[PDB]
Amino acid sequence: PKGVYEGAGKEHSCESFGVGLGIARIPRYKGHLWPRGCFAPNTRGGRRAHPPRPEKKLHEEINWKEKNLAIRSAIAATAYKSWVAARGHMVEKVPSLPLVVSGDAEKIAKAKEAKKLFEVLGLWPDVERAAEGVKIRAGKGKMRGRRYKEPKSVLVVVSELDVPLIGAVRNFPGVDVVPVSHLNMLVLAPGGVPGRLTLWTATAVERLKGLFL
Amino acid sequence: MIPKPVVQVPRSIKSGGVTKWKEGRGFSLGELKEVGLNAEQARLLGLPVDTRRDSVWPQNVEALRKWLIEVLEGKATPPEPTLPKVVKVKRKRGRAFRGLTSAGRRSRGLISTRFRETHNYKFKKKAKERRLKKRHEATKGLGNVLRISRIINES
Amino acid sequence: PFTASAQPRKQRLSLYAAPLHLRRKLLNAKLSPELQKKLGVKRLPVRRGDTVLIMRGDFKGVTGKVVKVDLKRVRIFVEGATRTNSRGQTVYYPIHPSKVMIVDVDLSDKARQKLIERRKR
Amino acid sequence: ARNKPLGKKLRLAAALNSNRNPPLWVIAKTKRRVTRSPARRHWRRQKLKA
Amino acid sequence: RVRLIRGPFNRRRPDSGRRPKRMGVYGITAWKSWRQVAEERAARKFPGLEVLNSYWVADDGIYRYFEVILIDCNQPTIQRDPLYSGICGREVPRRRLARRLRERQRKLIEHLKKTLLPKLKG
Amino acid sequence: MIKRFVITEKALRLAERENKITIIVERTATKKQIADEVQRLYNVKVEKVNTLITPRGEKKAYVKLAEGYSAMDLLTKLGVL
RNA sequence: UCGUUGCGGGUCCGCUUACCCGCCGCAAGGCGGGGACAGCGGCAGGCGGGCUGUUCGGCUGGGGCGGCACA
RNA sequence: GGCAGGCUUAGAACCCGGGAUCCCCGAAUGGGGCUUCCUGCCGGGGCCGAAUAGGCCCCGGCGCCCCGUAAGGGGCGGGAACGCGGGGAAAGGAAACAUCUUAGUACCCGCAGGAAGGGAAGCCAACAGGGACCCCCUGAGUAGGGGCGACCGAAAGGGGGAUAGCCCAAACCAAAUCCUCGCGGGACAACCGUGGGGAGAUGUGGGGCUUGGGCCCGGGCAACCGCCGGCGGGCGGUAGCCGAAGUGGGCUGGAAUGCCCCGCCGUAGAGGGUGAUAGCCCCGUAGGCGAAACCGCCCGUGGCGGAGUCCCGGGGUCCCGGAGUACCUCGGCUUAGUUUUGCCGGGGGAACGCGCCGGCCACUGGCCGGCAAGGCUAAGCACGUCCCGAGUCCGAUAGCGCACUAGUA
Ligand SMILES: [Mg+2]
Ligand SMILES: [Mg+2]
Ligand SMILES: [Mg+2]
Ligand SMILES: [Mg+2]
Ligand SMILES: [Mg+2]
Ligand SMILES: [Mg+2]
Ligand SMILES: [Mg+2]
Ligand SMILES: [Mg+2]
Ligand SMILES: [Mg+2]
Ligand SMILES: [Mg+2]
Ligand SMILES: [Mg+2]
Ligand SMILES: [Mg+2]
Ligand SMILES: [Mg+2]
Ligand SMILES: [Mg+2]
Ligand SMILES: [Mg+2]
Ligand SMILES: [Mg+2]
Ligand SMILES: [Mg+2]
Ligand SMILES: [Mg+2]
Ligand SMILES: [Mg+2]
Ligand SMILES: [Mg+2]
Ligand SMILES: [Mg+2]
Ligand SMILES: [Mg+2]
Ligand SMILES: [Mg+2]
Ligand SMILES: [Mg+2]
Ligand SMILES: [Mg+2]
Ligand SMILES: [Mg+2]
Ligand SMILES: [Mg+2]
Repeated sequence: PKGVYEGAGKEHSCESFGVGLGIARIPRYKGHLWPRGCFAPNTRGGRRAHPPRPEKKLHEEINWKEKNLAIRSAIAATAYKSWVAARGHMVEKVPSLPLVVSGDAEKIAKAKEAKKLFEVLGLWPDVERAAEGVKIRAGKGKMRGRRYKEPKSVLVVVSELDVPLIGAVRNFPGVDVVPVSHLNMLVLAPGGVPGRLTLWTATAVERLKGLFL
Repeated sequence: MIPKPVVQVPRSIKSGGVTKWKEGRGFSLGELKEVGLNAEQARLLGLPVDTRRDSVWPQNVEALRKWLIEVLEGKATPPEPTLPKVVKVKRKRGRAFRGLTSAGRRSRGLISTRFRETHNYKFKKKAKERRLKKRHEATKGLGNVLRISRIINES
Repeated sequence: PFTASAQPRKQRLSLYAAPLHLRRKLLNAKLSPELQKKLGVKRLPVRRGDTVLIMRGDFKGVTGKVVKVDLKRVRIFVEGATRTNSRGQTVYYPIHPSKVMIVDVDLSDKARQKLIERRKR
Repeated sequence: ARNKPLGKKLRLAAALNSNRNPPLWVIAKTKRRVTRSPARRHWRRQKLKA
Repeated sequence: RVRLIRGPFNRRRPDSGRRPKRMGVYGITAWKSWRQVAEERAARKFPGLEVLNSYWVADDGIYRYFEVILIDCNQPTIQRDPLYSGICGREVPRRRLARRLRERQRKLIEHLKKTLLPKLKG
Repeated sequence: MIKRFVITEKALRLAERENKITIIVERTATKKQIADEVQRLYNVKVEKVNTLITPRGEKKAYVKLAEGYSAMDLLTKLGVL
C-alpha cells in the first residue's frame, strides 16, 4: 500500500478572506505571509486533490479452482515449441519438449556441473540470451532499486525442497527453480504469456500427477 | 500427541435438533476419575482440566486411557504442566483515580453485568470500529440503504 | 558496518556517512601476483610508503610510491601521477584505490603484520 | 535603557556576540557555499525581543 | 476518615448556545459515586500511598462520612502480605516455579507407573 | 578565575600612570575574590579593585597594586606584554 | 412536600443539644440571641425574554397589503 | 575543499562498553524572582584587618504532604502515539426544527504501563448441553431502540490467537507472628542463634478458597506450600573478522565498466562505488567466525523456612460463607435493553444456607442454573519519539512546513 501523509498541505493556518479585497477567494496564509495562497489543490504547497490511499484494493483475487486450471494450462504450454518460442526462448538446440531429465540430476551441487548439464541439454543458449539481455532500464525505477531489467531463461522443476540442484542452478541469469508442489503463475507465464522453457526432472513429473487437480 | 477433549455443542431451540461436536476447554473430573486421576495429577501431566464440566464422554475417557499408557511406558513425553509458570504482579499506582477500586468497579457497571455489556466498553468498541471503518461502520446508514433498496428491487 | 539493504539510497548513505574506521575498508587494493605468493593474501588496504602500479586512467602503467592517503575522500596520491598548475607548482592527481595494484609492501609496522596473518589463514 | 537588569544585559550581550557574518576563511573553506549567518541582523531593522 | 458534602455534584449551567436538552441543571449527577470521590481526596492527602478500599460510616443532613484504607507499599511489613502484595507488586522467577513443576511431574510419572499402569492396561 | 589580561591602549596607560593591571575574570567573581587571587598568584599587594561587566558579558577588573609593587614590572615578568 | 428533626408533658406547650446568627479566643472553649423553626439537599406547582435554541409558508405582471385563483 | 600549529607507531583518529567532568534556569525543593538573576539563617573554612572585633567571600544543610519507634523512606516533572476514570459541546444531518443524531465525539481535568483495561460463574442455556478473560473472523445491520423519521444497534452461539489458576475475611486454634538494629554463623542472600526496640487480643500468625470449608476418626509420603538467586553451562544483543572468479589482446575515447575476440567463478548474477554501462577492480552478497566490558534469556546444580498445611476413606448434620448491600420509589445521564441496560443523586430498606440470586412485564407453583455486595493473575490484542527492512509511492512549485547554517530567518 502507498499513500501521502494524511495532513499534507492541510496544516498551515489559513482562511479565505472573502470578497471585496480585489483578490481570488481561495484560502490564504493568516500571518506575515498573508496573501500567499494555501490549502486548495491549485495552490503551491496545497493538498493533493485525489492522492493514493493505503486502503485501496490492489490485490485482484482469483478463485482457487480457476487459479489451478490456469496452472494446468500453463504447464501444458511448456510442451509446445510454438508457445515456448513465441514467448521468446531459444529452443533450437533443445532435443524435445517437455524437457525431462533423469532424477539423478537432483544431486548436482555445483553451478559448474549444472552449467554442463544445461549445455548438453541445449538449454545454455537461452541462459546466454538472458545473460546478454540484461539492460539498465529507462526511467525512475533506477532510483528505486530497479536499475536492472533481466530476461527469463529456464524454469527448473525438482521433486522436493532442499535438493542440491536448487542451489546449483539458482545463480544463473534468468533461471528459476521450484519444487513441483510450488509451481505458480509467476514462474510459469512471465509477462502473463504462456510457454516457459522448462526442465523437469523425472521424479518431478511423477509427483505432478497428484497436484493442481 | 496429547488428546484434546471433545464436548457437545449446546443444542439451541433454533437448531431444531441438529447437533455437532467441538473441542472442549478441558477434560472433566468425571473423565479423569475413570482413568484414576484427580485435577492436580492430570494438570501435572500437561492435560487441560475443566473442573466446571459435569458431562463424561466415553470417547474422552478412551482417548485419555490410550495416551496415558503411552506416557507411562515411556513412549510419549508429557508436555509442561498446565499450571502457572510465572508470577507477574506489577506495583499499582493510582487505583482510586483510574476507577479500579470497588467503588469505581461498581460505577463502571462491572458488579452488575459483564464487561462486554458495560457502557464504557460499548463506547470503546464502537470508537474502534469507526476509526478503522471495520464491518458495519464502513457505511453509515447501511441498514436504511439496504431496507429501501430491498423494497424497490423486490416490489 | 555498511548496510545489508539492497536499496541504492541506503547503500549510498552507508558509503558517504561511514565513520573513519569503516572507510579504511575502501582502501583495499589487489596485490600483484608476485606479492600474492610471497605473502599469501590477495588484497591489502593501501598505505603510505607502499608502491603501486596504476591500471586505469591517464596515468595507466605508471608505478610509484604512495605519498598520501585521504580517508575522507578515499583517494591516494602516487609519485608520478602529477601535473603542474598555472603557477608552476606540482600537484597530485587523486586516484581511487580500486584502480591501483600494490607491487611493493611497506612492512615496517608491526600492526600491519597482524592483518597479513589474519588474511593468510 | 540606562538602568538595566543583568539578566537582560546578558541576553543583549549574547546577541551582540552572535551578530556577525562568517569569517572570510570560512567562505574559502566551503568554496563560497557558506557566506551568510542567520544571526546577522541590523539594530534598526531586526528587533530583539529582549 | 473523609467528610464531604452529599447531594448531586455541582453541575454548571452552560453560558453559551446549547440545544434545549443540554441546558438543564437540576437532577443531573456525576457518574462517580461520593465513595470514589472520598477515596481520591484521601489519596491526595497521603501522596504515594495506595487506596485499598473504603466503606460508608455515617450520614447527616449535609455531609456523608467515609473511611478509606490506604497502604504504604514501601514498608517491609506491607510488601510481603499476601493481600497487599497484589497492590504493591510481586515477582517470582520463572526458574523457581518451572523447576519445581518439572520435578513434581517427573516424580508423579514414576509413581503412576507402579500404581496406575497395571489398572489402565487391565 | 583569571581568564586573561587586557593589554589594550587604555589598559597599558593605566599600568604606567596608575599602577593598575587589567584582567578578565569569571563573571561571578567578586572584588574580594579578585583581590585574593591576584595576591596569591603574583605575590603583590592590592590597594583596591574596580570591576565592571562589559557589553559582551565579560567581567573586567582594574586592580590597583599597593605602593611597593609595579604593575608594569608584573606584566613584563608574566610575559604577557 | 420528603429528609435533616432530637427530648419532655396534654395538634398544643415547653426545652436545648442538633442547626443557624453575632462577640471573645491562636486554638481549646466560653458568652448572648434564635431554635427543631430557619437554613440546606431532593421532588412538585406557580411567576419567569433574566438567559438558551428556534419558527416566523406559498402563489403574486417586483415585494408588500389584500385575495385564495392553495382542496 | 582555507591559513597556521600540533596530535599520533610509548598505538591516535574512528567504533563499541564502562567511567569522569557536567555553568544558570528548570518538578526546582532555604526564601524571592518586573528580567535565567538576587538574597537569609546555621555550621565549617579563607581573607581584609592591630584585633578574637567588625566586615567580605567559599563550601554544606534548610520545599510541601506523607509513611516509620527511630534510623530512614515515598510522591512531585517529562515522554510521538497508545491505555484507565471523570467532565463534556456545537457546527453539520434530519433537505425548516425542538425529541433525535452528530457523540459519550472534539476538547478539558485526573491517573498508569511497556502495554493498559478484562479475567476464574449469584454465567449462559433449555431438560441437550457448554464452561475465566481479552483480541480477530462470523452471528449481523439480525433482534431491538427511534418525531417507528433520519438514523442507531447488540448478545448467546460457531471458527480462531492464546491458555492458568489462585488469594483476603470467617468458622476452629490463641501470640505459636511480622518488622528493625547490634553481635556470632551463614553461597556478599534467604536463613540460624542471641540481645534491644517497634507492630500485635480492636487478633499478628496458623487454617481456608466449589471438586465449599471448619470440626471428629483412621490410613499413606509420589507429602504440600513457600524464601534466596550463589556456582557451572549454553544461547542472544551492544564494535567487528573471513569470504570465489580477468583489471586479458584489439577498437573508440580525456577517461572504459562500452564494442570485437579469448578466459574464469558461482551456496556468491541482492545492491552500491570506481574518470561512460563491471558477476570476476573495490565494498559487499551466499556462507562462516567473533567480545576484555555491559545487558538479556534458558538449563543444570546449590542454600533455606512452615503449625502435615498434601493424598485416600469414613463421620457429620453442629459452625462459617462479605450491608446502606440486594430490593422499592422519585429525578437525571446513559444503553439495542424495549411495562425489561448500567449508573449517580434524594427518600425508604432485607434475609441468611431450613437462606439468597437468575431464567426478556409482575406474581404463584414446578423445573433448571448458581452463590453478589473483598483482592490478584502470565499468554494471545493497541501505539510509534526510536531501531531495522520493503516499495507498480514523490523526485526540488513534487515529496513532511524543512533534501540546504528549518520549526531556522
Ligand atoms: Mg505538498
Ligand atoms: Mg483494479
Ligand atoms: Mg524521461
Ligand atoms: Mg452503525
Ligand atoms: Mg523601529
Ligand atoms: Mg443544531
Ligand atoms: Mg560598579
Ligand atoms: Mg423547615
Ligand atoms: Mg427547599
Ligand atoms: Mg430570544
Ligand atoms: Mg410555518
Ligand atoms: Mg413569496
Ligand atoms: Mg397576501
Ligand atoms: Mg528557588
Ligand atoms: Mg506522572
Ligand atoms: Mg463533518
Ligand atoms: Mg437541518
Ligand atoms: Mg438552519
Ligand atoms: Mg497485559
Ligand atoms: Mg492489569
Ligand atoms: Mg451511539
Ligand atoms: Mg489473622
Ligand atoms: Mg571481506
Ligand atoms: Mg571480491
Ligand atoms: Mg457470598
Ligand atoms: Mg518543499
Ligand atoms: Mg528541475
